[PDB]
Order: sequence, then structure tokens, then C-alpha cells
Amino acid sequence: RIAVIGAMEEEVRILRDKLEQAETETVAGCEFTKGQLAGHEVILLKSGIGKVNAAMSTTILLERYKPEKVINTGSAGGFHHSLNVGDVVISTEVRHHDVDVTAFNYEYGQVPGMPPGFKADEALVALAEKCMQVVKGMIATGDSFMSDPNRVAAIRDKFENLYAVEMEAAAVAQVCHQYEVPFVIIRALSDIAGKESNVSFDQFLDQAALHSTNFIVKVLEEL
Amino acid sequence: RIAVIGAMEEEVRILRDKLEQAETETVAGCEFTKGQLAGHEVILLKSGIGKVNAAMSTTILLERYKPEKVINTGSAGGFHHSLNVGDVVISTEVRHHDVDVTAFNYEYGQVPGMPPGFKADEALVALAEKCMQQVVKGMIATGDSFMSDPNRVAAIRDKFENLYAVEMEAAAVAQVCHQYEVPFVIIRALSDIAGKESNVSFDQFLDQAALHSTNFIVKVLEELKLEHHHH
Ligand SMILES: Nc1ncnc2[nH]cnc12
Ligand SMILES: Nc1ncnc2[nH]cnc12
Repeated sequence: RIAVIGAMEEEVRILRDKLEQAETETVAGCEFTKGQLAGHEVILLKSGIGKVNAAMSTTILLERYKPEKVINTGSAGGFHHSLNVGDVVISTEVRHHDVDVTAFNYEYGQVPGMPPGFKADEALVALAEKCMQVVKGMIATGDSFMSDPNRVAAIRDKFENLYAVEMEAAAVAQVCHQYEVPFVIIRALSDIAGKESNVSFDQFLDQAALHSTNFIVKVLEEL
Repeated sequence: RIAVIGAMEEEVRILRDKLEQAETETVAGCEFTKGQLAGHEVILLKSGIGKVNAAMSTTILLERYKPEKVINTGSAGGFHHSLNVGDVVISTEVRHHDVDVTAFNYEYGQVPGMPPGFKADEALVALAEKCMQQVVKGMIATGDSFMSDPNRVAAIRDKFENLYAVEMEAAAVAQVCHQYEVPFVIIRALSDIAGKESNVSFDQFLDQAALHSTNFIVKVLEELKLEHHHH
């Protein structure tokens, strides 16, 4: 009934240990752990990294498990100047930052036949809000780790006030969009995109998993 | 039994009219037409444009229909300097051109946990080779962008060994098939030359690209007739 999707082992292991009556099964190399948490039937999925992994894995989830709602968790790169490593971000909206079909007058980041961005579920956002350092804002995804400052600068000028950046959210949202399943992204910051990113990431990935997981647990507890 | 995937309507409509006993069904806004062609059970899928669309749609195909082999068709942007609009390219290998996790020492284009590229099926490539008698065989790389910007094109040139064509689905298809362990091959035709007058050329020669790609695929399909050769 409720799905939580994380890319890496560190981002899911915390939740997986809290699950009870855990029954794990692998499909196309993707781990699906199914159990009980906060009186919910929770389908935990390790999606792997990147758009295609997330899209494939999210599709398998929606085909086989049919969850009513979907939450995407894990680390992300800080983009807005107010935010620090450790901070949690709830998705208001999700976009691709590396999509460019502007040669056919789709606005930057817009996949053809898709809306320019994917709005997260109002009910889930409202709920997350009550449990709110946690912030609410736009998350954009690309198939790259944003460690290059130039790449980060190139993205700044394309969106209104991007909060965080990562590599799965938009794939998750876009799939959910077409299946018409409510979604929300809840991730924590492992680093600041473009600033010593990968050294910071290795240092604070476990922290990001922890903060993200704990907020999700309280949202579940509250849902 | 055999799946053929294409992103736009122009890239599938040609095939879809050749199908017999056609029975179409929509899943998550994706068209799946199922019928008979060249004595094969052919699942025709309009995937939509882009990596996520292709990945989702390919996954639905593999979950629901369980095809033994997968072919990806449609238009593509010419990258190698010998090739012209109209030319057909068979995938030797497929890569992402817009993937960069080199901060963790994956080579450029390599998605983490994936091989640097996805080799197409040897049997399918060998078969396609025979039917080449302009058709060529080479690497195809995918990104979530239409490569009309010359700068974007130049940036890619220096990353791969001798890229032939670029588009927006092949690597998603291959990566899914990779993990499902389903043989695949990309067979696309050139609508334009990436970075040149790409979108004006594309609108002009998309139908031609669909046609050439579809016809080659039909004769590759027809070339079985090789599981028997009797008839
Ligand atoms: N955690 C993260 N995920 C994706 N891209 C990033 N760039 C910097 N940090 C990142
Ligand atoms: N047909 C095509 N597909 C994707 N990218 C391109 N760039 C130029 N032509 C293209």
C-alpha cells in the first residue's frame, strides 16, 4: 500500500531494519523488501542509481505491487544558498535539469508529452509540512553527479529557485505521473552541489540517509 | 515473441499497418499493438520520447509480454562524418552520452553498477549484417536531449571512440534489457546530422527515417525463415 524508494544500500538499510515481517524478493536485480512499519504495509525498493534504474524499478513496483502512494528518499546535492548539509527537502515539484528539447519549443527540462514539471501530492506535502532543518521546494534530476561548478552554474539560470539536485526523483515522478500514483520526494543533503561535493558526500551520506529516513518514519507514523 | 519499440507515431505507424490480427491495448498511456508479421508474433510499442519513457515502457513490455528479443527503431542524429541523412545504423554497442559520475571514477557515460556500455545481441547483429545488401554497423549513444546545439555535439565528440549516431531511447532500452537479460538491437535511420540544421532537417526527413528503418527491420524479421528455411 505505501512504497518508499531509495537508490543506494545506505539509503534503504536504515528503513529495512525497522520493517517487521520482512520478506525480500529480487526482480531484474532490484531488491524489493516488503514488511510492516507504523501500521503500514511498506514496499521498500532499492532502485539503483540514475534515471533508467529508477524508472525501471519504479515501473516494476507499480506493476507488481500496486502501492497507493510512493515516497522517494536518499541523499541529494544542495542547490539553494540557505541550505546546509544535513537539511531535509520535501518536493513541491520535480523536474529534469538535463532534459533539452528546446529545439521544438518545449521549455528547458521538459520531456516531450510531459508537463514541464511534476507536482508532488498535495496531501503528502501538507502532511510532511506539519512534521517540519526541514524545507519544502523544487528538486531537479539529471543522470550526472553535480560536482563540476560550471555544470552547477549552467543549471542555476534555467530554474526559478531550485533547492536540491539528484539522479532519480524525476524518473520516479514521471512514471508515477503516467500511472497516476501520488508521489513525494523526501531527501536529505549529503553535500552542496559544486562545492567539494564528492568528498562531502562520502563524509555525510550516512547522515543524509538517517535524517531522511527519520522524517519519513514520522510522516508514516502521522499518515 | 519479438518486440519492436519506437518513440513517435511516425516511427511505428508504418509497422503497425503491416501487422495482421492487430490487437492494441494501452498501459500507463503507452500503446502496445500486438499482431503477426513475417510469421512472428510481434509486440509493437510506442514508447514515447526520452529515457524515462523508454525505460518505463520497455519494463512494462518485459513484465506483461515477455518477448524473447527486442528491437529499437526510429530516427537518430548522425554523428560520424561519413554518414548522411537516410542512412541506417545497426547498434554494435549502446551508451549514455549524458551520464557523468566520473567523480567516483566511473568512465564517462557509465551508469553506476552498469557496464560502461551495452553490447547488442551477436546473433541479431550477425543477421542484420547479412541484410546490409546505405546501412552501417556502429555505436549509438543516448541522452535526454535533442542534439541541435553544436557545442553540445562537440562536447560529446571527445568522450567516445567513434560514435555513429545519437538519440534519446536506445540506452534506456538496452539497460532495461541488460537487467532482464533480454537480447536487444537498435536499428535506426538518420533524420538529420546532429548539430547541423538538425531540427529543420528532422521535420523534413523523419518520415524517410521511419520508412528506411522499418523496411530494414522487416527484412531482418523476414530473414527468419532461418529458424526453418523450408517454406
Ligand atoms: N547527493 C547528490 N546526488 C546527486 N547529485 C549530487 N551532486 C552533489 N550531491 C549530489
Ligand atoms: N533524431 C535525433 N534524435 C535525437 N537527437 C538528435 N539530434 C539530432 N537529431 C536527433
